[PDB]
Amino acid sequence: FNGLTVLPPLLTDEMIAQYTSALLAGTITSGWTFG
Amino acid sequence: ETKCTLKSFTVEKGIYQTSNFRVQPTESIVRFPNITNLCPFGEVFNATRFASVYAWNRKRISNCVADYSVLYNSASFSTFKCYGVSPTKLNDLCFTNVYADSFVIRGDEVRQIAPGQTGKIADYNYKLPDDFTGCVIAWNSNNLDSKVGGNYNYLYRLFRKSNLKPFERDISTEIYQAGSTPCNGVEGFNCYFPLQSYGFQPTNGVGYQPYRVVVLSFELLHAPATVCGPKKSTNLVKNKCVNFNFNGLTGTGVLTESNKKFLPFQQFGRDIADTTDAVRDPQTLEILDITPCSFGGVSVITPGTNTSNQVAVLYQGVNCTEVPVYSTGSNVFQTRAGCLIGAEHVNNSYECDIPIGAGICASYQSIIAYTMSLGAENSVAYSNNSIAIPTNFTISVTTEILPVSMTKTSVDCTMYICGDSTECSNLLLQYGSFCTQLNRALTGIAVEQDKNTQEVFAQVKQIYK
Amino acid sequence: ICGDSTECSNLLLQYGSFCTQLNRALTGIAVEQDKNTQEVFAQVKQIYKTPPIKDFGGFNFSQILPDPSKPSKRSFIEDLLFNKVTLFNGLTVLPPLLTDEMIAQYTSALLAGTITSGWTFGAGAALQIPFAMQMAYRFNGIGVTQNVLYENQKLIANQFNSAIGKIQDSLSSTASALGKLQDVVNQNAQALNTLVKQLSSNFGAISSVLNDILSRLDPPEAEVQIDRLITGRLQSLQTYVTQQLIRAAEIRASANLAATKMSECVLGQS
Amino acid sequence: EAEVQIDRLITGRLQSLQTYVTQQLIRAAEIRASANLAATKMSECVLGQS
Amino acid sequence: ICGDSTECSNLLLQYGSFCTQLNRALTGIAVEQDKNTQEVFAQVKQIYK
Amino acid sequence: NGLTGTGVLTESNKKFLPFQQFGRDIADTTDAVRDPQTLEILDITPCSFG
Amino acid sequence: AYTNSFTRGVYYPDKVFRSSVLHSTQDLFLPFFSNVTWFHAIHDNPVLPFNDGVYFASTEKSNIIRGWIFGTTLDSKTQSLLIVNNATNVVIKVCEFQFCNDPFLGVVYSSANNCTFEYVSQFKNLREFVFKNIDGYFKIYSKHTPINLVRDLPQGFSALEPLVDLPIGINITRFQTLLALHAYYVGYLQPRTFLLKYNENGTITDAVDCALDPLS
Ligand SMILES: *[C@@H]1O[C@H](CO)[C@@H](O[C@@H]2O[C@H](CO)[C@@H](O)[C@H](O)[C@H]2NC(C)=O)[C@H](O)[C@H]1NC(C)=O
Ligand SMILES: *[C@@H]1O[C@H](CO)[C@@H](O[C@@H]2O[C@H](CO)[C@@H](O)[C@H](O)[C@H]2NC(C)=O)[C@H](O)[C@H]1NC(C)=O
Ligand SMILES: *[C@@H]1O[C@H](CO)[C@@H](O[C@@H]2O[C@H](CO)[C@@H](O)[C@H](O)[C@H]2NC(C)=O)[C@H](O)[C@H]1NC(C)=O
Ligand SMILES: *[C@@H]1O[C@H](CO)[C@@H](O[C@@H]2O[C@H](CO)[C@@H](O)[C@H](O)[C@H]2NC(C)=O)[C@H](O)[C@H]1NC(C)=O
Ligand SMILES: *[C@@H]1O[C@H](CO)[C@@H](O[C@@H]2O[C@H](CO)[C@@H](O)[C@H](O)[C@H]2NC(C)=O)[C@H](O)[C@H]1NC(C)=O
Ligand SMILES: *[C@@H]1O[C@H](CO)[C@@H](O[C@@H]2O[C@H](CO)[C@@H](O)[C@H](O)[C@H]2NC(C)=O)[C@H](O)[C@H]1NC(C)=O
Ligand SMILES: *[C@@H]1O[C@H](CO)[C@@H](O[C@@H]2O[C@H](CO)[C@@H](O)[C@H](O)[C@H]2NC(C)=O)[C@H](O)[C@H]1NC(C)=O
Ligand SMILES: *[C@@H]1O[C@H](CO)[C@@H](O[C@@H]2O[C@H](CO)[C@@H](O)[C@H](O)[C@H]2NC(C)=O)[C@H](O)[C@H]1NC(C)=O
Ligand SMILES: *[C@@H]1O[C@H](CO)[C@@H](O)[C@H](O)[C@H]1NC(C)=O
Ligand SMILES: *[C@@H]1O[C@H](CO)[C@@H](O)[C@H](O)[C@H]1NC(C)=O
Ligand SMILES: *[C@@H]1O[C@H](CO)[C@@H](O)[C@H](O)[C@H]1NC(C)=O
Ligand SMILES: *[C@@H]1O[C@H](CO)[C@@H](O)[C@H](O)[C@H]1NC(C)=O
Ligand SMILES: *[C@@H]1O[C@H](CO)[C@@H](O)[C@H](O)[C@H]1NC(C)=O
Repeated sequence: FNGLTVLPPLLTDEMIAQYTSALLAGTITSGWTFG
Repeated sequence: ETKCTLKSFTVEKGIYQTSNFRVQPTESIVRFPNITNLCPFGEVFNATRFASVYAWNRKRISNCVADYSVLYNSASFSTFKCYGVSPTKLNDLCFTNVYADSFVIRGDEVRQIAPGQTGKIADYNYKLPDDFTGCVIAWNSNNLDSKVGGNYNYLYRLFRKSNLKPFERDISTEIYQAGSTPCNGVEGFNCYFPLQSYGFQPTNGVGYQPYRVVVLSFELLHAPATVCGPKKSTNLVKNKCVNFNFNGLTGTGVLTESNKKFLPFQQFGRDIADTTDAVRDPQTLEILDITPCSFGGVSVITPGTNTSNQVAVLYQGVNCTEVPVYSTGSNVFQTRAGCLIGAEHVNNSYECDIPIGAGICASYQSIIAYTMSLGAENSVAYSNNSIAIPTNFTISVTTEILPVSMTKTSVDCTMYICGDSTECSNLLLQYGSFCTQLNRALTGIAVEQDKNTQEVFAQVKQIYK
Repeated sequence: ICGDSTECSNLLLQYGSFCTQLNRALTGIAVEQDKNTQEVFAQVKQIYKTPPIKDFGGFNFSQILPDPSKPSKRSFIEDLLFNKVTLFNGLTVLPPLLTDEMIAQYTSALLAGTITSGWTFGAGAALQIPFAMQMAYRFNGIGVTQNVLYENQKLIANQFNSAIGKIQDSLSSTASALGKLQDVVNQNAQALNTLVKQLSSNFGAISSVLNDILSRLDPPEAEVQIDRLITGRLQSLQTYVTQQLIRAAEIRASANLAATKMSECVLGQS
Repeated sequence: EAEVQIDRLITGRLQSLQTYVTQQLIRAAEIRASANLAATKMSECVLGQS
Repeated sequence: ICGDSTECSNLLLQYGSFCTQLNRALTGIAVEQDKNTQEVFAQVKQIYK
Repeated sequence: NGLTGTGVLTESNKKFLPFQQFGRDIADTTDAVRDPQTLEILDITPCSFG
Repeated sequence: AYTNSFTRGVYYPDKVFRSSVLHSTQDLFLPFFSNVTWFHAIHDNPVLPFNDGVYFASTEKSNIIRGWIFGTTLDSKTQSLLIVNNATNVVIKVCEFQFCNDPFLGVVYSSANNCTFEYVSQFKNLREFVFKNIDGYFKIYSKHTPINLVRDLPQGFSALEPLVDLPIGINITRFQTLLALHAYYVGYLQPRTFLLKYNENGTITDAVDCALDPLS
């Protein structure tokens, strides 16, 4: 580079996908009682 | 031009701003006071009689408007050369004051009038100072001085060892008898009159014919200016983009008649922020107006490079009658937001996709510009004993996109402005703590982005399958 | 910063391409405000019209419905609001995309829809319903049984008419109730005025007019004078742009809040 | 004279950096507001009924 | 920026009126903060015990 | 040949026409250059930092 | 004797027309509610210092106050300004003059050594004058229209408009009024800051001090 840089994100994309899958499975099976 | 301002070879559908246009000026007008205080230079050069070389007359001139061009072209002068000052530009020079010295000499004594020179009259009658003198003007005077002039009326001073200070006169008529030891060891003898008479005859040659010589001396930057050369003027024009120079106040714009009233002692009016709005010409003493010449940015509306290769160009906020293929192009349509050329105007109205303004916008069916439509139209049959109850139902699915974070970036502080140099780093120390202040904010922003993402996504404590 | 001067532009073209971002920020905020007004007011897919005959169970909406004899086809309260508040050196003010007539038509359509149909027009097709049976639903929503309404209709109608008359009179007479809009207009006008006024400052040079110092000296120090004037004017312009950006962000937040309030309260019940 | 030259370069680059930092701060604030709105929407409309 | 010197004031009055909008912004944010806390806490008309 | 710099040199893979002398990508960053003696093209890149 | 000057002493500062604009200026003005040295030279004209411009007034509607002699030594050594009246024209002579004990004038002359410049121009009545010297320029502002707001005292609001300007460029530190052989106020002025309100026709209709009162 020439003085500038880009840091990587803390949360990888697979972790985000797992969060979305967990939320969706929870809202399919339990409804809204798990909140 | 759109591709230039976009720096790409493909342009999508929409409206872009390329550049701006202005109306160029055509001619210039300059005005100055109607009157011109003439300076009576006639009595100086055309005086009946002049004094002697040892008793020259000094006359004072001030608060004058004197023109040297009217005298520069005159051929009635034997010689007119000026030292350190261009005569041709003397019409555009302001000096504090002017001194005039007129007299008459012999033919060969013309060269004696110059600074840093040696001679009988150069050092004994009139000495030029060791600096710039205005200049000397000399002309022949054999008609009135070598034919009818007095035989002894002109006198010089043969008094040596008395080098006079510049601009000094010694009119004291004292017989030069030393009366002491350094004159033949006698007192009273060797007595010579300090003055002696010129010897002239009618047409006796060129070095003996008396010539009129006048020295004019200028002063600059000693006091507020009192004498200046005359300034020319011209006529005036109306309803044109012109640059004006009204007696010092310069500017550009268009001139129009005005109905405002000025008290008899103001010069130019204004409204706010030092913006001149009315000037009165000195010759006519009529009130006028100033309006800035029309200008503004241009815009290009295109349906996209892929679909077509035709655009329409719009001028913003210009009542375009002075519009100079698209110099005139297709039909001109003047709207509330300027004027558009390149698209025909239709009479119907549909939905809008490429907004223009003032309720109108254009679309590609050629390109057609019309008025925005608010939607469909229907009237419900309201009554006081009627209701509508649905009998069937549908289920729909929609979408909604929301950003939550942006790319985290960091910028090195000294590296960007130094490039690995010791001198730059050493001289960056004198600017205080700018470096740390700039560096802290980016880290704070990155931490904020991390916290933002973690908070927005992490809402469950377990993982379900 | 130049005023159509050659050497001024020659000296200016060596300070980088700042004008690109200077113009792009203003264009972005203009598009942002256009989107703001579009999202606030465009909330109906059709344009309903009030029935020619009006019998709303005794209520009287004459002072709120549009008057078909006005030059702009606006109701009384809108005219009072319009009449209440009241407010060029290379800078221009662009006209808005949506004119007054379109806004008036949008408000008229929204009012007609919320009067004739109720909340059903905000979730599909409009459905006719008598006004009394809508007031019954709206009372039943807040816990009060519908039996109260049908036996106390005249009292409610009289109270509503008296309240609307009182609020109309208060708007007509009492002033200084519209501080926010006047404050915004005054702030914008004052910022523009001081930006214009910043030209006359000397900035440490010989004079505040370019051509005079250009026509009284030689370029060796004229360059320094022009550089000083240019950098001062650039700093002033940067400060003005920053203030404009801050104000635009605040206005965006306020517009978003207003849009949420209008979408929730008007189209249904809170 | 190198001091004068580097002073000119340094001040110009400092103004550019200041402008960039301010623009990034404004954009970050706007993005934070939008993400807060998104978080509220997801917390309300998913784990329950609106 | 100077601390009681005249030559400053002479030089600084030539730079324009930056301090005007500086003080205006500071006073504006102060008044806005006061109104903010007043609106947050003052939500009742009477006092109960 | 008067062009000063700091970085690591490598044999280049790009092709110069017989009349250039060097090359760049963005904003005066000299990426390649041909030596004035052997007439061989080389590429220049700064070494690691972070 | 001392007299309270209510609100007099406001003049047009420049040659710029304005309309319906509140303009704040910083210039040499007479402070509001000041004290002026009332004189009673009636059966008595001492020399008063100049001190950066002077106010002047009068209340007698006839030709008794004639001239104002200026200078720094009032002798032939240094040039002295003379501005005198003739009931048909006003003449100004800056040429050097010698001392005079009790000058008399009305419709003294000692010498004219080194003459340099000359100028020729054109209830009771109030004659208000303001004399100023800035960057070598001599300025005289005058007003001749009286208003009887109150009697025996000069109360009311009136503007002063310029008449002439002289590019003399001389030092003035001393002046004296001239009389004849057989009640004028004098005041000094200070560099104040004023606010001025202009009518729609460009006439000053109201002035406000900026260093007098908290309301101001
Ligand atoms: C300006 O100079 C010209 C040159 O003679 C004159 O203009 C005349 O002014 C009188 C009024 O004084 C008009 O009636 C004439 O129509 C003008 N033109 C001519 C050709 O006579 C006059 O000397 C000056 N005008 C002023 C001072 O208003
Ligand atoms: C001195 O007198 C001569 C006499 O001829 C003046 O010459 C004038 O020149 C102009 C221009 O050609 C003529 O129109 C006049 O008719 C001439 N005579 C007069 C009396 O003006 C000359 O201009 C005079 N110069 C000075 C300085 O007095
Ligand atoms: C643009 O300027 C022209 C004048 O050049 C205006 O034309 C006017 O048109 C009306 C109606 O045809 C006439 O009564 C006027 O006399 C015209 N003006 C002049 C000066 O003669 C035109 O209206 C302007 N357009 C806009 C939108 O303002
Ligand atoms: C409500 O609408 C649905 C369609 O949206 C109707 O279902 C259709 O019925 C017809 C006639 O039997 C079938 O040919 C279609 O295939 C059905 N559509 C689907 C998607 O299954 C339904 O009958 C309607 N209900 C009423 C009471 O009219
Ligand atoms: C609704 O209220 C408006 C209030 O202005 C009524 O308009 C006036 O009503 C009074 C008495 O009802 C009349 O004397 C006036 O002549 C009316 N003025 C106008 C301009 O119409 C209106 O009548 C009311 N409508 C109903 C149905 O009661
Ligand atoms: C409830 O309050 C309303 C209004 O305050 C009362 O209605 C008023 O009754 C008095 C007495 O009959 C009348 O003079 C007023 O004109 C009425 N006002 C209106 C707007 O109609 C009502 O009587 C109250 N009811 C009870 C049970 O107290
Ligand atoms: C007023 O008097 C002062 C001296 O007390 C003048 O100042 C000097 O003026 C001469 C001009 O002949 C200069 O050469 C000196 O350099 C000046 N000295 C100083 C210290 O200023 C001043 O010029 C006089 N003012 C007027 C208008 O004549
Ligand atoms: C400014 O000048 C105008 C024009 O003379 C004045 O307007 C006149 O005002 C008087 C009474 O004030 C009326 O009798 C005239 O009919 C008006 N004439 C016109 C043409 O309007 C105005 O009063 C002046 N304003 C001042 C002096 O403040
Ligand atoms: C142009 O539009 C056509 C029609 O959709 C599409 O097939 C094509 O890929 C587009 N080309 C470009 C360069 O966008
Ligand atoms: C639209 O049609 C009407 C009806 O004749 C006509 O008066 C009007 O001028 C038309 N508009 C345009 C833009 O041609
Ligand atoms: C004027 O002088 C009198 C008496 O000396 C005094 O009472 C009064 O306060 C003075 N007024 C001013 C404004 O100085
Ligand atoms: C006064 O006027 C008379 C006649 O008008 C004249 O002779 C005399 O020279 C004038 N004196 C002065 C001092 O102006
Ligand atoms: C007259 O005054 C001028 C003023 O500059 C001076 O130069 C000149 O010497 C004086 N002449 C006499 C004779 O005193």
